[PDB]
Amino acid sequence: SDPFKKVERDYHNERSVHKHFASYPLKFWWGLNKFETIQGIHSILGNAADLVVSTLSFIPGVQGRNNASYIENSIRVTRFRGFDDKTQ
Amino acid sequence: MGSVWFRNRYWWYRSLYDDYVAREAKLAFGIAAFIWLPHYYWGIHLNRAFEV
Amino acid sequence: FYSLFNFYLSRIKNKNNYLVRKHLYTTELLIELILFKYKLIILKFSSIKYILNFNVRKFILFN
Amino acid sequence: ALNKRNWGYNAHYKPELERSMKKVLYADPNYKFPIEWPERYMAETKTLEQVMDEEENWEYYK
Amino acid sequence: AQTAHQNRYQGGLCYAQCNELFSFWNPSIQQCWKGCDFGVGRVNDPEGRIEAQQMCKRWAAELYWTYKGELDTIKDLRVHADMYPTTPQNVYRACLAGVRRQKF
Amino acid sequence: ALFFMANTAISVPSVLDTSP
Amino acid sequence: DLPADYGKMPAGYNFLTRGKDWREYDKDFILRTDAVWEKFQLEHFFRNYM
Amino acid sequence: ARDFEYNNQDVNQLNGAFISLVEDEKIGFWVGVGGFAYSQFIMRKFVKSTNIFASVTSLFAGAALANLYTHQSRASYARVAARANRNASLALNKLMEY
Amino acid sequence: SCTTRRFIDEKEKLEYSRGYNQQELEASKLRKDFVKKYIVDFDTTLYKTQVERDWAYIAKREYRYEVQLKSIGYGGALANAVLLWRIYANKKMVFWPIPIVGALGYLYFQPVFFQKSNKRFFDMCNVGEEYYLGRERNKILRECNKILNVEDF
Amino acid sequence: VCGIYVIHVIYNYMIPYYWVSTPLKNDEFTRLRMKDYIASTVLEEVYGISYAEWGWLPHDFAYNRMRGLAGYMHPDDPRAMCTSTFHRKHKYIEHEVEKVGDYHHMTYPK
Amino acid sequence: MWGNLWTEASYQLNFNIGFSSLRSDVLIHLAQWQYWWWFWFALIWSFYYFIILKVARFRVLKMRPKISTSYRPHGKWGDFLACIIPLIWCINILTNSNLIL
Amino acid sequence: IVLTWGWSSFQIGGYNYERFDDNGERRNTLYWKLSPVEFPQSKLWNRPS
Amino acid sequence: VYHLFERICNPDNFKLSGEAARVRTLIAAGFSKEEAEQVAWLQNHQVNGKILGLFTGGFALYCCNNYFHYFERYFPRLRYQPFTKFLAQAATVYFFFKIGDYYFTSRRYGSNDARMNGLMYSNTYYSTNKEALIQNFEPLNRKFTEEEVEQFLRNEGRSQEEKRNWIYNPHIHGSTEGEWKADIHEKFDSGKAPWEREHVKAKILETNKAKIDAGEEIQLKPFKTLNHLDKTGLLHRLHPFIWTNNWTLLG
Amino acid sequence: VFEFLFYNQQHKTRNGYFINHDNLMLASLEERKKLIFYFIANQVPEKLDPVDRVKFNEELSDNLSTKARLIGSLTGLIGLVGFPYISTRIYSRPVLNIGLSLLICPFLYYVGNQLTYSVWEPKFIANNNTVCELSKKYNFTVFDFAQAKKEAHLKALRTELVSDNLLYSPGI
Ligand SMILES: CCCCCCCCCCCCCCCCCC(=O)OC[C@H](COP(=O)([O-])OCC(O)COP(=O)([O-])OC[C@@H](COC(=O)CCCCCCCCCCCCCCCCC)OC(=O)CCCCCCCCCCCCCCCCC)OC(=O)CCCCCCCCCCCCCCCCC
Ligand SMILES: CCCCCCCCCCCCCCCCCC(=O)OC[C@H](COP(=O)([O-])OCC(O)COP(=O)([O-])OC[C@@H](COC(=O)CCCCCCCCCCCCCCCCC)OC(=O)CCCCCCCCCCCCCCCCC)OC(=O)CCCCCCCCCCCCCCCCC
Ligand SMILES: CCCCCCCCCCCCCCCCCC(=O)OC[C@H](COP(=O)([O-])OCC(O)COP(=O)([O-])OC[C@@H](COC(=O)CCCCCCCCCCCCCCCCC)OC(=O)CCCCCCCCCCCCCCCCC)OC(=O)CCCCCCCCCCCCCCCCC
Ligand SMILES: CCCCCCCCCCCCCCCCCC(=O)OC[C@H](COP(=O)([O-])OCC[N+](C)(C)C)OC(=O)CCCCCCCCCCCCCCCCC
Ligand SMILES: CCCCCCCCCCCCCCCCCC(=O)OC[C@H](COP(=O)([O-])OCC[N+](C)(C)C)OC(=O)CCCCCCCCCCCCCCCCC
Ligand SMILES: COC1=C(OC)C(=O)C(C/C=C(\C)CC/C=C(\C)CC/C=C(\C)CC/C=C(/C)CC/C=C(/C)CC/C=C(\C)CC/C=C(\C)CCC=C(C)C)=C(C)C1=O
Ligand SMILES: CCCCCCCCCCCCCCCCCC(=O)OC[C@H](COP(=O)(O)OCCN)OC(=O)CCCCCCCCCCCCCCCCC
Ligand SMILES: CCCCCCCCCCCCCCCCCC(=O)OC[C@H](COP(=O)(O)OCCN)OC(=O)CCCCCCCCCCCCCCCCC
Ligand SMILES: CCCCCCCCCCCCCCCCCC(=O)OC[C@H](COP(=O)(O)OCCN)OC(=O)CCCCCCCCCCCCCCCCC
Repeated sequence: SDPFKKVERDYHNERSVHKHFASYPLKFWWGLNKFETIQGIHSILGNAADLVVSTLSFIPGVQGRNNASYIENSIRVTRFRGFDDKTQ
Repeated sequence: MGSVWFRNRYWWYRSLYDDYVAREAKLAFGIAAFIWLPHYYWGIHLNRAFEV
Repeated sequence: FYSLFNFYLSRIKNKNNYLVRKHLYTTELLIELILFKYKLIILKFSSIKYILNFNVRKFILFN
Repeated sequence: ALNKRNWGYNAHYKPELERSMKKVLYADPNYKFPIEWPERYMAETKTLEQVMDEEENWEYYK
Repeated sequence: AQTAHQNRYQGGLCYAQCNELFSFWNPSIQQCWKGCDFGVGRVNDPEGRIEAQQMCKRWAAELYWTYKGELDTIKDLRVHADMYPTTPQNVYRACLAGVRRQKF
Repeated sequence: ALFFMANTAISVPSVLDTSP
Repeated sequence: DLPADYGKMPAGYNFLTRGKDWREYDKDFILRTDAVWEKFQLEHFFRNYM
Repeated sequence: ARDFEYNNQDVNQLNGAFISLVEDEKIGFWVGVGGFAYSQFIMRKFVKSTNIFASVTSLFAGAALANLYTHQSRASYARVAARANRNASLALNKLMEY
Repeated sequence: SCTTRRFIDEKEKLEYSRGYNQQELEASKLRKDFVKKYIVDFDTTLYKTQVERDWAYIAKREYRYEVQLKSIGYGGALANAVLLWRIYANKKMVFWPIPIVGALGYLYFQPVFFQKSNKRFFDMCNVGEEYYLGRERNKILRECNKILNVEDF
Repeated sequence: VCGIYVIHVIYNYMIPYYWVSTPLKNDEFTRLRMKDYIASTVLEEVYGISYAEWGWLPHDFAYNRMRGLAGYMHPDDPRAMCTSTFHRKHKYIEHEVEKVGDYHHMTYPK
Repeated sequence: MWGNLWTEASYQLNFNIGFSSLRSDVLIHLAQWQYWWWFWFALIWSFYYFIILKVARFRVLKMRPKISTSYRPHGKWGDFLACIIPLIWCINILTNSNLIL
Repeated sequence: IVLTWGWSSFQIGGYNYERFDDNGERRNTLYWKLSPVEFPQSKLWNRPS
Repeated sequence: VYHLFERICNPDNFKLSGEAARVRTLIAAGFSKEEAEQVAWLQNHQVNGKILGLFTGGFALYCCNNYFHYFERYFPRLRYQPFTKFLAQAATVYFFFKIGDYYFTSRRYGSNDARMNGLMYSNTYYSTNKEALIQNFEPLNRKFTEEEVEQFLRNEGRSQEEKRNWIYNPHIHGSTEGEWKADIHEKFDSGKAPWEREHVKAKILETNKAKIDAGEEIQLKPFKTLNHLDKTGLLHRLHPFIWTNNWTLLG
Repeated sequence: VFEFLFYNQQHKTRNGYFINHDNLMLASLEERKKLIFYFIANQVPEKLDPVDRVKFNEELSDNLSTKARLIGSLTGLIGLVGFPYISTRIYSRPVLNIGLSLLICPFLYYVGNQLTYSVWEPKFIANNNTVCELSKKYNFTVFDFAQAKKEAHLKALRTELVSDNLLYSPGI
């Protein structure tokens, strides 16, 4: 493992190739977030998972989302805000 | 290349020399496409030597 | 490794016996593949406008 | 501004060492070079005695 | 040959002004072009103009053998059509004329 | 002429000074 | 802060470094790993050329 | 220590948009669940199709219904946030330019 | 420099025929890893200084000619031998052995040529301590010198 | 083509030769240079430096640049005036001069 | 031989075929131009080889003579078309010569 | 006779000369960087000079 | 239903979309107007090759789809396996895509000549911009100090159109008038950046000692993308195309 | 038929890459500091000391990154279920089965990873003691956030540009 080496900054490591050819056909599905339908599907699935977690939160060590918190609501709501596939 | 660009190929053949060598002229391309590689590579080496 | 193992298992099962009811998921996948092949043939031999008109009429009739 | 170039004029020494005294002397606006750059490439007119007297009477600006 | 442009047309209005100032057979046009190049980006600055004049002095000194004080004691700095770059004074005058003609 | 030499060895760099 | 006369030649200054410590100038220059080879090549070339 | 202060007008507009968007998101999630249930019920009762196809159609119908319900607040918040981000970026660039 | 190149190539051939011990193999592995990381698998044009860019590209081109092209040639020879064998066996033209056998030959012959010429590639990257590439090269050289109990340029 | 070339050669070299045949009291040098400019500045032996890279390699190009600057340093040279400037970089690749006009001497290109 | 500095520039042998020396820039340019002169003859050489082969093979009375019924020539601009190659030769010669001059 | 030998002989000869004779380099020289370069064969001996 | 009608009948839907979308997105991201334009130009140049390759492949398939059927004479696999024909068509499309990508993104180094710069004969502008960006890009690995933050806050009203008239009030500035004037001139009039001050640099080093001990260089100056990106190429001393420009660069 | 297919899109809806000034405007002081620190740590770790980088990376791997990878792997295995999808005793269609698996499994992995992020990232940001303590320690500002945003976008651009030539790239 040794995460320290990865954390270490290096000119060559920073300017080297991080994404190879094999990853593109395996990760091109992430561009579907452009579609409002896909965004809605993902939001519905996330909300359902949050509801399940809240219902099962009675067990120790598991805490569901609290609607009072601003950070949780903001992060859940603005995840797909301003999404643009053209800009890297 | 050459006569094919003209819509009057008979005129193309007549107006230059009134002679027909098209068969050889068009069969020479295949040989010319590879006869030059050794000279080209040796010239690249010689140009690099001159640059050094 | 997984592909080789699964191909071996499928070949062994097919060689041994084939008169066993399969899972609904696999059956539906095969049905969908056959339907997709037929739809490809229909699209190849039919016009997009005709397909769209037929689908719209069928949807209106269903409603 | 893009096409502006020095064209080799007044290309005196540019110190690179941090502690070189030139790096401060040239920064000092009130610094007088031994001779103006245009005159640095022109023939001398004063006699040897006159040049020696001028150099002896020369005083550093500081 | 010693200018900053492959051909005189690449240079701006300063080259045309130099051509007008000097006769077609007078090689002072090259010195005027050198003055134009020196004045590029400096005429519009009070210090830049003085720097361009000093550059002209240095250029004349490097082109021809010269003594100290000759360029300062030049009587007339004006240039006429038939002035040739045969002396440091003439070279300096042509370079100054080019700097003056330089606009930007 | 245009490409009479047919190639230029731009890779060959100016040899770097190595004196101490 | 500077003494306000930085760069002035001290009166009677002599251009002698007989007892100067050169260890303080080590960090001001860089020598490549082949410094000895370069020195020998320089000596050989100078002897055989000059 | 002092820190960059955002425009109060933009802050208030974003607060209103965010409140509306949260309320929408919740109601639209419920509407999407209901639409998925209704689409599944219709498909399994009147439509001759495979279970996988029916479930996919129901999921897409529910997602489309939720998006239709929540588009207004989502679009309003998106435009307001884009304008606010542009203004903040321009101000910070003007401050830090050197 | 043709004489120098011939001498270096012959020295590398003689060393390869001689063989390597544990320390020499460790040093060669370090050199090969450094070369692969900083030259072969890195775009030389992304370096800071023009001088280091040019020298890194010179080292990369020398590595290409002395390793990649040579391995391609040897793998092509092996694949052509296999192609002749299969053509004789089947009494017909076959196209499968060319790509697969050529790739296998290249994979087999790249390590041996890289080991043969590892020191030359490592030395050609000695731009100088004033640059990042030269500093990393010097660090690896110090490590190799410590391993080998000797001093090298 | 030959006739046009010969006509140009005549206009530049033959007819002007007869304009001056005796010492001139006023502007003798000016008139002599006027008649000599048309003949000594013909583009045939002046043009070409603009495309010098066709024959000059980068290092050779820099060496020939410095050589040409030294050769044409003389201010009194209409041929130098009409010649293309040497103060430029090789179009393919430059190894010596990084920027044009950034020198340590107004004459030497380095 | 100026000391250990060998100033001799020509080391040609009894059967030298090239230039006496190649240290001079002029001679280097001439040698490069001469070497690249012969590089631009591939198509012409191949065409002439094919012409010679065909003439030696089929143009004899024994194999395949052809009835030449043409009375008079009708070419008008074939000379212009063919003289492009000597035009290129002249352009290259002028370029190299002027660059050296 | 006509094409392949004429277009490959000189290059083959130069390649072999570089291989087996160091392109006629005179050794005992110092600092190759400062030393002049002994060019490979460049004059076509097979072509009529 | 009113919002749905608005969405359907918005005139922006009929209005053709422009290229300003990338600039607006980059401005929202944080890039300045000029930086946004440069980055948008770079991205558009990178993607134009792929778009053109896709269009070319589609057009080739549309015009010459019968070539796949004709090839069945030599490759009956196409005739007896439609899947093979589909894979061949996809491979042809990808081939056109890759050709376009090579044309518009590959280095394809060429000479810096005004006579042909910008003709796309060589990808010189894109290559130089990419190389400069990748070489000179180094994220600011610091935390903006209190002095830098205060100077940024104080730079609200600064403008180069007219110099501010600085007035010394002893009761709110302290120190002496001359020292205050010198400090103000250094901070604002001189244009010196806050991180270039000696005490600011010393504080940065003291605060980032841990990074220095680890061996990481501290970048005093934040990266300025507009100082390395120039679609026109004037920054990199690339000669503009002669026929589209009325001026020349020395080089 | 546009960028969303061949360009990089997996970094835009994860690791707080979508955080901008709009969230900070409504956030309180502590929430703003936490959000800014999270964005900086995820996008530009260079601003943090090595110890902080290691600690934050460990926490992120424990909570969001590796958890989402595991969930995506589980979904991908669910997709793998039933392999080979179409086959018989005569032919097995290995190429078709491989194509179907390669098309289906990564999509399920993406769905699972996006679900995990959407569910847990807000909770991780809001209720992580390590993130709270580190945000309090560093106390980043809006200027720092803007610089980090620009640097993250430039890093994404550099990553896209570097992979331009994955097959052939001499260099000169
Ligand atoms: C059983 C299966 C098992 C499978 C197992 C294996 C599985 C393996 C894993 C597989 C995983 C797959 C995962 C991904 C799958 C899903 C992907 C996905 O989400 O994709 C769906 C994707 C999701 O859509 P979205 O991006 O979320 O929608 C955005 C919203 O609408 C938001 O839009 P907006 O509001 O911001 O603005 C647009 C506005 C609408 O405002 C407008 O009018 C916009 C007009 C734009 C300009 C149009 C120009 C037309 C002229 C020609 C083109 C000119 C050039 C410029 C074009 C620019 C681009 C438009 O939209 C509305 O508000 C409409 C109301 C919404 C409800 C109605 C929905 C209707 C359908 C959507 C499209 C409607 C278009 C209407 C156009 C106008 C008609 C009068 O849907 C589409 O791509 C659109 C629908 C399909 C279109 C097909 C067209 C085919 C070609 C037709 C050619 C012939 C006609 C050409 C002219 C047009 C007709 C006249
Ligand atoms: C002593 C002995 C040794 C020697 C010692 C040394 C002696 C030194 C002596 C020095 C003497 C100095 C003077 C030398 C010159 C003397 C000349 C003389 O006396 O004879 C007069 C002689 C008389 O003329 P000629 O040479 O007989 O004229 C015949 C033509 O040259 C021939 O052309 P043509 O058009 O008449 O016929 C050919 C044409 C006729 O054929 C046709 O029907 C044209 C067909 C065009 C379309 C092809 C593609 C179709 C595809 C269909 C679909 C397929 C299925 C689907 C597959 C899809 C997927 C694969 O087809 C072609 O081959 C042209 C194809 C185009 C090439 C470029 C294509 C690039 C793209 C690739 C396309 C094809 C491949 C891809 C396929 C698909 C891939 C997806 O030459 C002259 O007139 C004067 C020559 C002066 C020199 C300059 C001339 C410049 C003008 C152009 C001509 C250049 C060539 C000829 C030069 C001469 C030498 C060869
Ligand atoms: C998409 C963007 C759009 C933007 C907006 C545009 C808006 C419209 C504006 C349009 C304005 C017009 C622009 C035109 C530009 C043209 C190119 C240009 O600027 O070149 C100038 C060119 C500068 O090129 P350079 O000197 O080589 O400098 C390097 C370049 O700067 C740069 O070099 P490099 O570093 O890139 O590469 C180095 C080297 C590397 O490359 C090579 O080595 C390549 C070598 C082979 C040549 C290229 C491939 C050829 C393939 C075979 C032919 C085609 C095959 C397919 C078709 C079948 C053909 C049979 O390349 C060269 O050697 C270049 C030599 C020039 C020729 C090759 C250039 C490509 C030609 C493409 C032609 C097809 C496209 C359409 C036509 C052209 C565009 C309108 O200037 C000259 O050379 C002219 C000097 C003239 C001196 C005075 C001459 C006096 C007359 C003496 C002879 C009299 C003869 C009388 C005969 C009478 C007989 C009776
Ligand atoms: C019918 C179409 C007409 C087209 C218009 C052009 C042709 C006009 C009639 C022929 C005369 C052309 C003279 C051009 C040059 C005039 C100026 C001059 O001599 O000096 C410039 C140059 C000399 O330049 P220079 O070196 O003296 O430069 C002067 C400037 N300084 C001193 C600063 C350097 O002339 C030459 O170099 C002449 C070389 C000989 C060949 C000239 C060929 C010209 C082009 C081909 C013409 C073909 C005509 C065919 C007609 C019949 C068929 C249609
Ligand atoms: C229509 C008529 C047109 C005529 C056009 C004019 C033609 C002029 C050229 C004629 C060439 C004739 C052939 C010469 C072959 C010379 C081979 C040689 O020594 O190598 C040179 C070249 C010289 O290269 P090198 O490496 O040996 O030495 C170079 C010189 N040093 C080392 C000093 C730098 O070598 C090769 O080409 C090597 C491969 C040769 C392979 C072919 C060998 C053929 C042997 C002769 C033929 C077979 C014997 C029986 C023939 C029976 C005939 C009936
Ligand atoms: C691309 O390839 C090409 C080239 O590249 C190599 C070219 O260079 C070229 C250019 C080449 C040319 C233009 C041609 C150059 C010339 C060539 C090839 C010919 C050279 C020929 C020779 C050197 C041989 C000379 C011939 C001879 C007969 C010489 C004598 C030899 C022999 C064995 C006979 C000796 C006999 C005697 C001296 C006489 C004794 C007998 C008697 C007196 C008779 C007594 C009588 C009785 C009855 C007894 C071309 C065309 C080319 O295509
Ligand atoms: C993603 C993984 C899952 C598997 C999918 C893999 C996709 C790989 C990449 C794309 C492959 C494209 C090729 C697909 C198979 C072949 C399609 C085809 O038939 O194309 C040829 C066809 C010719 O037309 P034809 O119907 O024969 O008319 C004859 C008239 N006498 O002409 C056509 O019909 C045109 C075909 C165009 C193909 C795309 C070209 C790129 C640009 C597309 C722009 C947008 C087109 C929108 C079309 C909407 C249609 C409703
Ligand atoms: C692939 C199809 C093969 C067809 C063979 C039969 C026809 C022969 C006639 C000539 C055909 C030439 C086809 C050239 C296609 C080039 C495609 C291309 O440019 O692909 C991209 C590739 C590298 O690009 P990449 O790093 O992957 O990423 C994109 C870069 N922005 O770009 C490059 O590699 C850079 C450009 C290289 C161009 C080379 C052209 C000449 C190749 C001659 C090879 C001869 C030997 C081949 C084997 C025997 C064939 C009989
Ligand atoms: C109009 C609708 C369609 C519009 C889009 C058309 C796109 C045409 C280009 C090929 C598309 C292949 C399928 C979709 C892939 C999506 C992801 C993608 O394209 O990834 C990028 C990569 C090519 O990019 P590259 O330029 O090489 O990398 C540069 C990195 N800086 O991608 C690849 O390398 C993947 C393709 C490699 C070549 C494959 C050729 C044969 C086809 C195989 C398809 C996959 C197998 C499907 C099998 C089951 C379904 C039939």
